[PDB]
Amino acid sequence: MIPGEYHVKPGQIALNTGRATCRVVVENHGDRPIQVGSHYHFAEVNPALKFDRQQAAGYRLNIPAGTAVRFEPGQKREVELVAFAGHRAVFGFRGEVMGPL
Amino acid sequence: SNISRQAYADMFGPTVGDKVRLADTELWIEVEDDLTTYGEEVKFGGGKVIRDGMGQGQMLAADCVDLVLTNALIVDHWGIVKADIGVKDGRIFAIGKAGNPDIQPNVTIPIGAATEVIAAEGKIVTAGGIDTHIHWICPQQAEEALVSGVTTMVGGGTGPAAGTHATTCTPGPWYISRMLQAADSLPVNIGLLGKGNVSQPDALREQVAAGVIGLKIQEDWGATPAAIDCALTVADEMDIQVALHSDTLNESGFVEDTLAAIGGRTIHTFHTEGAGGGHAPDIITACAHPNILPSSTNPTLPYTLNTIDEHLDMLMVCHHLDPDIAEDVAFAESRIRRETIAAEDVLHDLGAFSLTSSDSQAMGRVGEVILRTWQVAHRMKVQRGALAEETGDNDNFRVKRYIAKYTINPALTHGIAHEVGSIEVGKLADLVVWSPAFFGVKPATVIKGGMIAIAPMGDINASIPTPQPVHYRPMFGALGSARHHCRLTFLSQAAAANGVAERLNLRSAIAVVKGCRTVQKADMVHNSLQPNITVDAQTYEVRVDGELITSEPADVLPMAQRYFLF
Amino acid sequence: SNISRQAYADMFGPTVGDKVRLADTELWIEVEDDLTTYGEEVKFGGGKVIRDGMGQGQMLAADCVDLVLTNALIVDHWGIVKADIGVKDGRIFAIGKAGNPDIQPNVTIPIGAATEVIAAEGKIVTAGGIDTHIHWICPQQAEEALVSGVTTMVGGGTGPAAGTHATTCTPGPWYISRMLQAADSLPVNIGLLGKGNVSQPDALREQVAAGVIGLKIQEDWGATPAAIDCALTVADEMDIQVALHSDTLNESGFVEDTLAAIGGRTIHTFHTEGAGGGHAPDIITACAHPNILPSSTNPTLPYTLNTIDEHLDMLMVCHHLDPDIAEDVAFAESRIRRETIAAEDVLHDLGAFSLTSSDSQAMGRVGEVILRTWQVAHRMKVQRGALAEETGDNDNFRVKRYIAKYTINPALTHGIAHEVGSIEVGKLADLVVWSPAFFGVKPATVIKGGMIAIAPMGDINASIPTPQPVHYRPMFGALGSARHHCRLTFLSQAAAANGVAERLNLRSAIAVVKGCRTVQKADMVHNSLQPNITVDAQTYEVRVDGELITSEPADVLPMAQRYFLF
Amino acid sequence: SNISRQAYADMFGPTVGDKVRLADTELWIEVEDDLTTYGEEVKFGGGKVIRDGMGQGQMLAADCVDLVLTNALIVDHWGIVKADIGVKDGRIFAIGKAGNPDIQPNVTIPIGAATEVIAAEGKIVTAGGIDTHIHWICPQQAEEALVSGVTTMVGGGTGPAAGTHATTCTPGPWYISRMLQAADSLPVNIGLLGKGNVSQPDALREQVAAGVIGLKIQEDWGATPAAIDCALTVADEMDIQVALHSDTLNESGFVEDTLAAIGGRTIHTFHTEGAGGGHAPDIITACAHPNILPSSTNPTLPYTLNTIDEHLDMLMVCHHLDPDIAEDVAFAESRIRRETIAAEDVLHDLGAFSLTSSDSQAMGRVGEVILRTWQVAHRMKVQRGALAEETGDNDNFRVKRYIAKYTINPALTHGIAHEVGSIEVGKLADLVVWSPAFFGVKPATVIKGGMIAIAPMGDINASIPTPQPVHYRPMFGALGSARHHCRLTFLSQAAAANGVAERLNLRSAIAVVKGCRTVQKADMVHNSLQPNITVDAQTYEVRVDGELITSEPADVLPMAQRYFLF
Amino acid sequence: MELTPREKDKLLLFTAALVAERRLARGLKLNYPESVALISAFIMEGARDGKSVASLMEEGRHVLTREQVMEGVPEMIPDIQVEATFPDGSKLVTVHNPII
Amino acid sequence: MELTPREKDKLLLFTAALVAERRLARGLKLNYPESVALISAFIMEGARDGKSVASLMEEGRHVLTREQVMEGVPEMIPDIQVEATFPDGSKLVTVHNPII
Ligand code: NI
Ligand code: NI
Ligand code: NI
Ligand code: NI
Ligand code: NI
Ligand code: NI
Repeated sequence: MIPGEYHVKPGQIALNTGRATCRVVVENHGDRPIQVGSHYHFAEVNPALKFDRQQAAGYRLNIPAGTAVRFEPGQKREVELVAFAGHRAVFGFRGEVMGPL
Repeated sequence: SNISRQAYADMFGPTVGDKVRLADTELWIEVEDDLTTYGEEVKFGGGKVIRDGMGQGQMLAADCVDLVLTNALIVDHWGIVKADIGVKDGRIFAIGKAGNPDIQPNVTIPIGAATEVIAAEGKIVTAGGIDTHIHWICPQQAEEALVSGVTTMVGGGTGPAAGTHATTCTPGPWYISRMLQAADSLPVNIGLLGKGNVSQPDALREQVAAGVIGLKIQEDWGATPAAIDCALTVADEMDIQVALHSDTLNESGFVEDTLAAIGGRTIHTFHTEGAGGGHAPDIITACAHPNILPSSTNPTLPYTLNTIDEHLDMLMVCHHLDPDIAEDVAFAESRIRRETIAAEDVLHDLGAFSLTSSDSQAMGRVGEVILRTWQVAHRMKVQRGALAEETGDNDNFRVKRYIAKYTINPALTHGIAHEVGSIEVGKLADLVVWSPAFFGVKPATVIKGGMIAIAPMGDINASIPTPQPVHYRPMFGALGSARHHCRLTFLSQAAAANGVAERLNLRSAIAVVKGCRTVQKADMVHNSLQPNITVDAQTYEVRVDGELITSEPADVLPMAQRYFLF
Repeated sequence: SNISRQAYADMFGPTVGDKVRLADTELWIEVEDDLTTYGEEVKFGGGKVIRDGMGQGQMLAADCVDLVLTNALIVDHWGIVKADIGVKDGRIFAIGKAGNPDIQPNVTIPIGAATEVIAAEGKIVTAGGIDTHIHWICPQQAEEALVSGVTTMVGGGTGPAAGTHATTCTPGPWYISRMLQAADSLPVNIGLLGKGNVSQPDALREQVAAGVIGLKIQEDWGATPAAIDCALTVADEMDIQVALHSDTLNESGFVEDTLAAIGGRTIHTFHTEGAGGGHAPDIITACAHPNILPSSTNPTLPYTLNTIDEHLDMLMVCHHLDPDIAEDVAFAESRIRRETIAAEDVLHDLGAFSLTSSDSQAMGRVGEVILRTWQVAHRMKVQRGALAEETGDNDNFRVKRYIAKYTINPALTHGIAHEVGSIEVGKLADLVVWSPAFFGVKPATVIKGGMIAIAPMGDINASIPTPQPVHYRPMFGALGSARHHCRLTFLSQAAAANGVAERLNLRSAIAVVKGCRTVQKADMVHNSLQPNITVDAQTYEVRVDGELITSEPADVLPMAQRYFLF
Repeated sequence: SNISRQAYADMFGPTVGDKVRLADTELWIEVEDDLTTYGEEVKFGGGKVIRDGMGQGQMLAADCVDLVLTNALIVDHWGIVKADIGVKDGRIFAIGKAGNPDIQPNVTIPIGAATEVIAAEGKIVTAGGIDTHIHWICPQQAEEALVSGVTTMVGGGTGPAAGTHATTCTPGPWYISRMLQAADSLPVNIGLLGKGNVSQPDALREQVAAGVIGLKIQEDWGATPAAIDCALTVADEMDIQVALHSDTLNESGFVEDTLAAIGGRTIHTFHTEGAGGGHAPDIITACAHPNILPSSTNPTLPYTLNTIDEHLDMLMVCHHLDPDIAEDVAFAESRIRRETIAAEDVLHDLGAFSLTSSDSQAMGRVGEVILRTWQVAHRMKVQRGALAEETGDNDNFRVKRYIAKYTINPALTHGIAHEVGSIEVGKLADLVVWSPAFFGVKPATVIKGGMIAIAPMGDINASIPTPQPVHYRPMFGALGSARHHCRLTFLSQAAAANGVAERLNLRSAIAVVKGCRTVQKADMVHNSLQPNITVDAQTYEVRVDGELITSEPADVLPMAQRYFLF
Repeated sequence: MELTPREKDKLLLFTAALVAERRLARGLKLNYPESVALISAFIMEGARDGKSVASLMEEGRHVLTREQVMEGVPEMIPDIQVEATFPDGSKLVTVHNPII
Repeated sequence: MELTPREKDKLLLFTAALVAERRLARGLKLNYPESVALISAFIMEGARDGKSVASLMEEGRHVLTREQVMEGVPEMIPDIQVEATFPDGSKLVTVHNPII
């Protein structure tokens, strides 16, 4: 008996189902670490991260909401992205879109 | 992408199919539905989702909510679901999926720059409780009740005076006016009851026109057929509720005579079991009638080993009885019966009794309405097993039946359900956030009209709000003008029309009661049973359809010694 | 029907001929009269008298009282009688027989649906005390005084500042305005005193026009003949009172010179004995004059074993004196004299000294005015026996003489007796209910303007208000708008006329002072003695008509260690 | 006549040439000037100077001050001088020589009947502190800060909600309005900050028009270049200040990118060292720019043995990070660096960092801003010796440099220096009186707008205010209407124009912010250094002009265990 | 701890009892507040131990005797009442004529 | 003494700990508030003694064991946090899983 205990049923949850995804190789060319969040518009991340920005347009990291991927200096790795939904209007970040798409 | 259900539960709280134990009881609830889109849950913190352009949009204040409770597990009479809650203008805006429509799907609760966030993942959110049997013996009761999770208090009194010690009555225009003015200082919604014991209707109309939302008939002031009739007549006229504490002495007649005087008119019977007052020994038979809205006070909930022992002296002090006067002690003893006390618990489980209340400092504990309601539920599951209406391997229905007792039902009974009583769109945002381990005992946050009014708070000088000592302290929602904007003072339609608020210069938001005469037993959510109940005049045994209704006294109870320092 | 007097006393409290001991003192009071009709007493509770059609009538609110104190034993300057007390519109309606005229005889206080009940059987009820020597060093003093039974506080100050530490002065229009606004937050009636030490009348008129009801002359600001004359001239003009703390140093002249400067004009002499300040060593001779209203501060009341020992350092801290400066210590020592301290007690017993006060946190204890007054009475009975005016075997007259010292006399002296000071019809309902065993020490209930403002209260979550811990907590009469309606802020006639209340937006009820210049020693109730008193310049011995006036120091006192935790 | 300097010091406090140790530190201040005329000093008490015709004149209220602080030793950014302080209409009237011009020479501060006196001989008087990094997590913080000597609090929040736990943001018009109304109940001057994280300018303009005096950019809400630019644009338009907590994750770019986004526009960088948040690991390089006003939060001040150890868990709780999520812990660790923590102390000593703040209950201690600032000064003197600007054998300049950090500089940075920030003529009378032995730790008196708001107070029932227990209790300046008159609620020029005060019915005095966009590093009093600073990306070593900047951690600190019970 | 007002209120009673406990230890005859506090605290601990209301109503009458208190004190305390959390929840314990 | 609000607040914690201390002495299994109070007070005294934050973060995990508290209590206290005045000023002590 543990007060307020959970009885979680076993299994897994499939995240962001039915959405377009794509994988890209990213490399941190900066001398300081860079960490990216789950919903940040990937195409507008720190310029020190070298990758195909054109492909990442309208995409974010396909990871559990609230988590992040960290890139130490010189670190190269392949990440999976998932496309934005809703109105697919990008506002903010580095101010490169500021509108639909 | 995939994630295990356990990791998911740890991150965003439980989802569909997961079960949670309520505090240290044997009651388990199962998430019935989840309104989120897996992968799109909103979370606040460094590097999280709720950030500009991401989980937070570009909309102006008018197009977004003021407050959002993320990943909340709602427990209400209509369901036990996982969802985000949006609050706007101090009221419940929506229950659904929060976020930014610019990049997220299915957003029904828009988050913008004008939105504050309360993280409810792993927490249970319920509506604020409503106690309708308050004796205004002292103002300190308000804070005690608020801390327990009760946000609305209906009752009567003028302070620690003899009349108030025994009855829930605010006698006359002068006292009614003074108490209405004093109400502005308390962090809970308030509605007052006047003294209904009189056979001259004008004496009652004055009180209603002064501001009371109901009239209390108490035997200490004379619960005679003439007084009862007079009060009910005025009630039908002015759309206010009548609360009854019948003639225990059987002086003017027996229970059937009182029922005859009521004549099928809507009435709320206080402490229907009897210990708190009422025709000895069969006032409990009142729950069989369609026009009766029956409630229980909390000392008898639930039936335990020490229950009987503590009652005699409690009774005497409350009603100003003399232990040296034989007739005074005999009448006290006639009110305490193991038989009716045991049956009351079962009647609640069956839905024959629709409300739970305190009877604050007058044979009742103001901070124990919610706590005791859940102890009864626990004891009933332990003794009777699953309810007939229960589906699945959980106690979802029993939970819904019991939560309705101190939320929606009290609101319906007193004509305030249009403002409070449940987590529904348009209602005042009176919400209580609980950690599963402390559910019904000690809340994590108490929100009054959209603002946190009280919550546990650690060292004020600490680097974070969590260091010890952690104890309940009033927040901004309980301060001066902010408080006035986040609380409601209920008035009768007559008082509101006469401009009582402007005359007394009441500063809080005003709400009017309505629908008090049309409510009946059939309207009590999950508690509409009208049993063919009888009480043996000599043995006091309670029977429903000839079957004996009884239960066993608890030796130990959950939500007790594991949580309190004293 | 018949009933034994003992059973009767236990049920309705004592009646004509019965005696009651005041707390643990040797003072006994005897019920002089009973205004009831035996058999028709009103009692509240289950199955009692005050019920519809019975002890409660059918009259509308306008035709009945708001509150009734049943079976109260009144102790006031005019008598010690048993009666019911009726309160209506926050004021004393009547003293007589309560009930329902429909079925009861001799009812003078009608009880109806709009009537609240306070059971006073077995209790003693007195008027709220009035302390006229308050140093507003901190706001907490108000609650301390209220708890002791003092409902009106007159004094001056701006907070813990040097000037206020030593004097009862609220200097100038700005501070006066700020303090008047702050007064709305305190649960006691308040009247302010300005700084009267100046030789320019206009500087004084400004303060009076600003709101003060009196002017304080203190030696620390220069109690010179010129300043005294200036203040008295303005006082005669604006109908306000002057309080004096004379020139201890004899710097500008001796006591006779100060008396000459006063020129027969009405004046209230603070701490007339001398320890608290005044011409050394004969300021006490002031009580011989007709225009002097003499009072005592409480540290010297009564003369005990430890009295002298505690005074030196108390003196120094209060008046900002330096113990290293010889002249500062010499002047402190010249104020402490066993001779005058001993005589003061006797002079009170004889009625030569008419008032008692505190001198809060400036050589006086704010919560001990009432307590110490009764200790003096006790010690005087013990040493001097019965008073010459005493009739019967009781201390009724001595009690009346002493209660007048902190009730009616202070009210008369400051021109507020038309509002408060005694239990008389038309006066504000400031009443204190006491249990005989705790009389003068710890009250059962403190009523401000018709509402209970503070009272001992037990466990807030308890089933009744009596469980421990029981300690004083503020009630509804001390909350926001209710408080404003139940308290009074006294203003000078000039301030009231200039619209000061509207300008400062004061929210409490306003009362104006009047009759300050016409009151004289002969008007002090039971304390109008003008003795032919002298003080020996070398020995400091006090003599009245050549007889030496003295007393013995108490080693132990009642109303002390049996009641307090610390 | 002559008097020894020691006797003089004991009587009127120290004079020109005398030195005083600040609390138990190694910091010594030397009286630079004395504005008195030897022999004409004013002193209050029995037989002292301030008396009618003597040290007190015959002038009307309009021609004299309301309050005078006698013989005060002022410590302010402009000097450490001995003088009398005059206060009139709640504001600083003059700094000079008080008395009566009728008989005394060089009187610049006239004392009359309308003047109250506060004896400051032997005491140090400073301006009230200004904390600009307040998280309104709970209202209790106000009293804690007031007790420490802070009289103005700028920040944001809505109570104990997730958003407020991590950020100083009051999100949107509704919450802004509620908090402005709640502010009237707090005894400190208040200014609010809205949520500046959005890329739509209108969403920001709404908040400013609603009442906020600044906008907070926090990384938890997304500190992206787009959001930063948007906020600065609105700031330049509406004359409000921007506070920044940069992108620690380097997600949107590095420190240089953020600096680029700012584009030379005025901005206040919170916790510039980094631990409290900011580009890892070089946000500290921001102090090199002319448009940056850099401040420090207090947990890292000063560098001690236990500093590093306590930070990890503090960080996690504040920002809602999960210790089980590797990326969450990695990002927490990247913020805690011994290198930058050590350098910060030295940078303050050099004047590169201009302000000190708390970051109340969100990685900061609300009652320790002043205390910790002096501990840094002490540790720096101990390690680095005298400053280059220091003249004479004293620490006068270092003291001036450090006091400016929590007084005038915070005021200049947020555009409120026209109202508060220093002891200068015309400014609001927010003053703190200290006993040298308790300087910076526990004040003797805290004055808000001319009235004592809080101070240590002994036994309320005592014969004097000094007997134990002595603890801080609220005074008249913190009561109802008096409080409203003695405090200020700062509004944006837009809000003031739109009539927000009248609409919300705010009762306190209103003040408007201005000059937020024109202030630059060169304007920071005694703290205008713009060092050529660099941070090694791998080692985190801080260097100024190639020289390594570092310091040693303290094992024991003054103003700690000798003063606190816990 | 998340202490509610009632829990904090009880801490006041506990502390008052500590004062009485130490004075009784010195051999002093207890006064009114000291006696009430001592007996009340005793009952609260009894509840924590799990004793029944019935047991405590009796045991509470044997904490202090007439010879351990000042004159008049027994008569000033016709009864003592206090509530505490028993294994079965909050209950009221009323001790009549506790000092004999 | 010139006690600030925070000092007075800590007095509440100290008193709560005295209650727990005496019950543990009786041999009772401590409940939720009692356990939190006891461990917290221990840490405060440690700070007064001059122990380091690092030392206390470890020592605090050995004040109470699973067998000295009621069932469920260890799980109700994932950590305990308290601040006190160390020789080098106020510091935060966080004890993870204090009861094992
Ligand atoms: Ni009842
Ligand atoms: Ni009731
Ligand atoms: Ni005096
Ligand atoms: Ni005085
Ligand atoms: Ni920050
Ligand atoms: Ni912050």
